[PDB]
Amino acid sequence: SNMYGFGTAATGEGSGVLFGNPHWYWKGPDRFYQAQLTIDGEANVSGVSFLGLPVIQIGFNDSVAWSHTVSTARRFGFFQLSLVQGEPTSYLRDGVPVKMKPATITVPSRNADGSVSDVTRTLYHSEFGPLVNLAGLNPALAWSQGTAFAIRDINGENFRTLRTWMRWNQAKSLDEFIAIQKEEASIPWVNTVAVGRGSAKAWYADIGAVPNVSPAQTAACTTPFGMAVGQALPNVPFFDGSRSECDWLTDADSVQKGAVGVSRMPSLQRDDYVGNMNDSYWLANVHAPLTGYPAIFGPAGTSAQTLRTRMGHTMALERLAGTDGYAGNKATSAVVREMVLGSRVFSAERFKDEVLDLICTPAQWTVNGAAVDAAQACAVLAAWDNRGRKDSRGSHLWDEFWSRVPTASLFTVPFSAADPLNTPRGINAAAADALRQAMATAIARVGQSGYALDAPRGEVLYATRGGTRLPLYGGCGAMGYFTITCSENDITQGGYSMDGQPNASNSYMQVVSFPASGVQAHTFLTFSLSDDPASPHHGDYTKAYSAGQWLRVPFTEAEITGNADYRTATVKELE
Amino acid sequence: SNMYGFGTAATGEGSGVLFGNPHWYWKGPDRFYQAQLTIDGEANVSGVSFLGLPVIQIGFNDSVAWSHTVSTARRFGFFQLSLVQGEPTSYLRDGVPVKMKPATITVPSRNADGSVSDVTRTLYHSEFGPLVNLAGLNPALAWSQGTAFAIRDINGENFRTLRTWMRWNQAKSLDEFIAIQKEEASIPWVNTVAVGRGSAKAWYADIGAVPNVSPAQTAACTTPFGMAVGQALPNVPFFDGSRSECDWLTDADSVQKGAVGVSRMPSLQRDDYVGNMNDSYWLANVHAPLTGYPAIFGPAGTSAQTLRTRMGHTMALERLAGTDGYAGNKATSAVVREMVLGSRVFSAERFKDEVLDLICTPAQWTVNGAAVDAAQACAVLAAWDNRGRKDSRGSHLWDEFWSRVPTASLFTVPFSAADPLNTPRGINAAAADALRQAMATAIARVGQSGYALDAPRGEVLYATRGGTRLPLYGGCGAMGYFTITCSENDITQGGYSMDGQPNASNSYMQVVSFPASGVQAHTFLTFSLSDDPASPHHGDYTKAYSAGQWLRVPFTEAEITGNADYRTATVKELE
Amino acid sequence: FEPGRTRAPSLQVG
Amino acid sequence: FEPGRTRAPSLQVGG
Amino acid sequence: STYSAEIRRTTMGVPHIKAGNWGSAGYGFGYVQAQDNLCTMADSFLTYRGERSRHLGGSAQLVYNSTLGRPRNIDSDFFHRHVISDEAVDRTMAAQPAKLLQMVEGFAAGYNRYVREAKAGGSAHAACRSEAWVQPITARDVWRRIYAANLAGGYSNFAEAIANAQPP
Amino acid sequence: STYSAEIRRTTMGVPHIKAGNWGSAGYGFGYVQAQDNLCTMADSFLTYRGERSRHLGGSAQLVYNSTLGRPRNIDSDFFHRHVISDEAVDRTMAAQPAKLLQMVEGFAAGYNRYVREAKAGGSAHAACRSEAWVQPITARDVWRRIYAANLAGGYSNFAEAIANAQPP
Ligand SMILES: O=C(O)Cc1ccccc1
Ligand SMILES: O=C(O)Cc1ccccc1
Repeated sequence: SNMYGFGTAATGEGSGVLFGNPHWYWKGPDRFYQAQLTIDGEANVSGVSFLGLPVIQIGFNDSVAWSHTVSTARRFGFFQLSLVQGEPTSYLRDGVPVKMKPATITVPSRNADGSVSDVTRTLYHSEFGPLVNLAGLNPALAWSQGTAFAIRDINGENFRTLRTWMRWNQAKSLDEFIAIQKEEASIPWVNTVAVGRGSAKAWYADIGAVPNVSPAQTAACTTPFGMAVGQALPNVPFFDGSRSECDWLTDADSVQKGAVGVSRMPSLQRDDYVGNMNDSYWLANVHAPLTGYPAIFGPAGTSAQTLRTRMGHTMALERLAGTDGYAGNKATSAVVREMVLGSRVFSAERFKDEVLDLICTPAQWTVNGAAVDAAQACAVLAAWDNRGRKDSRGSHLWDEFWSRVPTASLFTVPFSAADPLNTPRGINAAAADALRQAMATAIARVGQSGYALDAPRGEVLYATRGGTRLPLYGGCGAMGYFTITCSENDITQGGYSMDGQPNASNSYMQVVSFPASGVQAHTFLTFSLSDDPASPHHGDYTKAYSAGQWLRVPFTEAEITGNADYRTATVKELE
Repeated sequence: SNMYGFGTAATGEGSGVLFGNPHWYWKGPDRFYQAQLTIDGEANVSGVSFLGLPVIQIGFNDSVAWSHTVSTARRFGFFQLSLVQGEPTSYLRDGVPVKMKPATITVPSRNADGSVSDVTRTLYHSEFGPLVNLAGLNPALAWSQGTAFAIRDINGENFRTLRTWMRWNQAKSLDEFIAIQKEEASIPWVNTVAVGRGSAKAWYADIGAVPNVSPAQTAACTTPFGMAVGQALPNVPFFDGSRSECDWLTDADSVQKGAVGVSRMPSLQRDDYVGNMNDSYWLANVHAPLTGYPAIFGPAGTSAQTLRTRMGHTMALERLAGTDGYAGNKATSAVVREMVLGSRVFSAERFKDEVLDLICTPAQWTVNGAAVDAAQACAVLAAWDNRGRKDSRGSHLWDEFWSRVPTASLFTVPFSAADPLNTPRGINAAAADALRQAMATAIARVGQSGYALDAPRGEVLYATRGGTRLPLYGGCGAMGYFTITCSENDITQGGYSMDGQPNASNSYMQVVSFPASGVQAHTFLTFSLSDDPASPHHGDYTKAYSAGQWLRVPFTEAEITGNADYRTATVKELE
Repeated sequence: FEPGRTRAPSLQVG
Repeated sequence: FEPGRTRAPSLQVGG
Repeated sequence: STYSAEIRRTTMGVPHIKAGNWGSAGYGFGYVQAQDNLCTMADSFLTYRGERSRHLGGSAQLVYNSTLGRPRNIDSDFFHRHVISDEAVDRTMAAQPAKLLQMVEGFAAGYNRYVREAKAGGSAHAACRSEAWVQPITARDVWRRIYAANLAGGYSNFAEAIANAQPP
Repeated sequence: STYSAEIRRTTMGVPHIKAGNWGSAGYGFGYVQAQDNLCTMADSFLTYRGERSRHLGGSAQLVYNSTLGRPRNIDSDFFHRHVISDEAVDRTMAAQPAKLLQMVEGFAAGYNRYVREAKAGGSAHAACRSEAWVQPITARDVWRRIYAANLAGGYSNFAEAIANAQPP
């Protein structure tokens, strides 16, 4: 997921601009559903909910617009239980035995022959949360006579989340939005960015529900099992549940027991921009990095950022620098609408020429002892515009190549926290053999798919509606796309079809601003509103997305009633 | 898989006719490859091997033709081990400690990021065979301080299988073929049927390598876990490996230790026919049922046969009664070639009229509280020819329906061993609601697929080659097809495409006879010889199969050199 | 031992 | 404990 | 005392629900979501109630990917019944403001209204409209789904592992 | 001595190998099988040798369905190394007639000849011809594949279970 909040200095208008771009499911019940709710004297809000949720989770009203991205902050931990021996369904706490609480559950299950069998299991809870089978994580982690494991999710006891989005749906300013976020400290697993009418600064926060452990606890309470799997579960507290001093802590300003207090969770307001593309809070704005917050929120300088994070902040900086090829140097709603679909590929922009210089002369190779003719791959890539637009040619060769390049010792300029957008970089001449291996395989895979090496991307990457393959643009985060359209289909099985259950991709998108006349929002719901192939709303929006045609979504009563497709009907029944 | 051997009472000629029809993989290294090997003075054999095998496994020579189908006889068992105190990698044999044999194995493994690292495990053998983790079968079955489990496959010690096929490749008569089968007792997990030049009798056997346990041992040696899991592992001996009295037994005429002796394995010779379609040896010929062989071979008179077995014996009887619509009443090569592709559907032949009479008047239903209009489904199915030929209309609606009908309480006339082709039968009027639910689902699924209820089967079931969808015929065993073309693709994902990794389907087919002038064989290799889409032999045989045009495969030197496509070349090198 | 935790394997070769 | 027996689960929600 | 919602649809079918109170707003919103996505939603309420296996078989995977991933139905059903117990639902609902309790009651009623219409006839949701698992739901079932969304960062990732925790 | 085989191909590409001895028949048969199916075969030799993970990742599944089913590469590798050990290969080979050992040596040599040809050039097997896992094999490797086919009714069905059997 990506989001930006541009402040008034960045937009040059009297209002900021909010860009919401969750990358999310195209099918299933967690997919988004776009709607407006107008509740007399109470709320008037528009945006999306997951199917089955009743309040708007990403959206806007007349006063504030906001979005979310999944946060790096861990939200769960494990507790290693020391068992009362001979009684493996009890565990010790400071030397006193505690019974696990059993639940005998019967599930009816339909058989091949039509009959129904009951399936019965007794499952358990500890004071921390449910027991969990960790033998799959490592066989040494079985529930034995001596040891079991429980998982605690901070959100299992957080009953505040829906109420928080409800209050945001109602909020009449960004100040109020901020106050609600702080009062509730409930946001369960995402960052938030918001822009408000009449506010100069955009808001970023990872203020929500987060386990609270101290560095001294992590050192004292992590069990030897915990240390041995800690690298598989980075920042997840894996603690000795037999010791009460290893319970999650509570701060004087914690809203929930065991959770991080409000003043120790990261946020930032900026006149220019904030953004997030799923790395930690560190670079909400690259000019003003955030540091010093609890380790569980993720690294703030020890780790290189993803290619998508590098691409997303590069796009913001180049817009405000006026060096991205769009007119002017302000992040206006109109320019943001274009920039976020522009499908630049960071890995190609930064590394393609160096890779081609290093491996394309000569263009006939010996790879694993076999003759490989790379002349067409080299020429097609040299000519390619480094974008995944519908008409871009050879972009899918780059996808098959870059995704296969080994990363160890690939770069000669290592990550530097002083420049996390431009490092690491510098393709290592010593990688030449490995890069040719990766390119030979790419060439072979594109060959097997039946597409030409220089096929336009919209023939490779598409969504079928009504029997017609609508051409798409964008790509996968691993290549350094910001515009995400990321198929789970192997290219050799009919190309990058978006028709199955694709990887997290562009879903609900909104660009929202607050001109003097009233909030204005431009939206997409890329997969369309309805899952029913017979509905006119199964493919209409997707046809618009393929065309790059943002929908101006009506908001005021006059806009709704004046809409060219307006229909109304009233549903009523006795409560 | 299916096979028939017709003897001379059925052919009315001086030799029998063999039909081999393994249903098997269309991709992968177990798939068949058709070839002839002529080794001067030693062998001249034609047929198929799995890729990577060097002798013919199913085929013919100038004197005998044979085929195989997977046998119901279990080929393995488990041994539950009683572990030596304090040494969970030792087990007790009649109270004496025996150490398991360790192997510490290191496998190099490529990572996410393209680096390679070592993975090391120490794994174990017992005197029975390798240790096996049975926790996935049921959690109580874990390797604990007191108990472990080993698996014994009698083929683990059977080094005779390849040489038995080699000897069969060289055999000069059906008599010799039989003697080889009995002398080697090595066939590892298949039935065998064969026919010979100049022999009146066709041969059926399940004579090969099979674990040898007595009823007394099954009663006394099966441990409590063995009892508890036995229903998931029918007829698999699950024995106490701490007692030497539970070791598999050796008969006086056992070729291999722990295997069933030659005279206690089923075989049958008939002048009319033998056949098998994957049920046990019982009904190799319906007029002369075989009984009294070891339990491990499977049921002989107490289990209903599958619909495909009922269909395959029905086809043989009706050929010999002259009541199936083909010419005369003999199973000659020419008639057998047409009969085995005829794509009759047993479930529809036997039950479609009873179903439609029960559910189709009225054809406006209430199904789970919902109005359902079944009038077009009823009318399409009534008009349908009960076949899965390329032009058959509605056959896919039948597949989507029958595969969903609850078989518990479906039939009112149970299985009778005295009428095994025609029982169970009698659609139960109490199943009407359940049948309407299945039909409503089937209508919904065909609706989601894009095909009309009355689409010709050739548009739904197809193999694509060179961009063209070649229409196919046949279907899945579950509906009582004999002619198997059984896609793993859901109909709603583009129909019954055969282009992925279909379920076991028609693959190498041979119809082999021995007229005076020499053996004659007509064949298919349905998916074509080569897995490379560039090859002219990736799709040529598939186009012939779609057309039903059997290949007359040349076999004599004059036939090979006289073939319209003949090319030759020599490959030679040192050593 | 609980039958509500048995997972039958595949046993038909092919 | 054998580190190489470890199989990490998928911790990124939506990922 | 009646739910009443005015449903206005514009380009791309986006619904703009207008109502005089929260329960009625829930009523219109549950109705439009079901009208457009009944097959996905009806399948989902089997998930959250732990009733997939009854209808679809225990060894089949979830139909749709989501924050739960696609475990086997039997394990998903154990996970939801154990973690989203009636006790968890009681505690969740006991913490809520009356307006949201009313909204969710209305949402279940709106969804149910649409199920009645789809069972009665129509060319819509032909893929599932006659299935047994297209059925009315309760406000508790919607709280099940709401609580489920909370757990994406933690419990949801260990659904099978929680369903299979057993002492030796 | 020299392997020498005559390859005659007829309609549908069916090859009829003619040779004066068993080693030479194996040479011609290994050659034509590779010539038509190199990609499936080269992938399969990784399976029987326990070398899939090195090239394709331990966590990826087998590419093709077969009697082995599609376990993860790492588990398959361990299964094949443990069960189709060098001893099992030694014992298998010690039990064979000279003519069959000669045939299987010819077969390896004929497969390897085709590997040399694919590495040098040509429009065939574009999908895999330049990959590292296309590589010569030995007679012992062919014996591993031959023994693997014997195991379909027993050990093949429990490959992951055998690979993961470990004391507590
Ligand atoms: O935040 C995301 O990246 C995905 C998501 C965002 C907000 C709410 C649900 C899902
Ligand atoms: O026999 C079968 O049904 C399948 C099969 C594959 C290979 C050899 C013999 C049989």
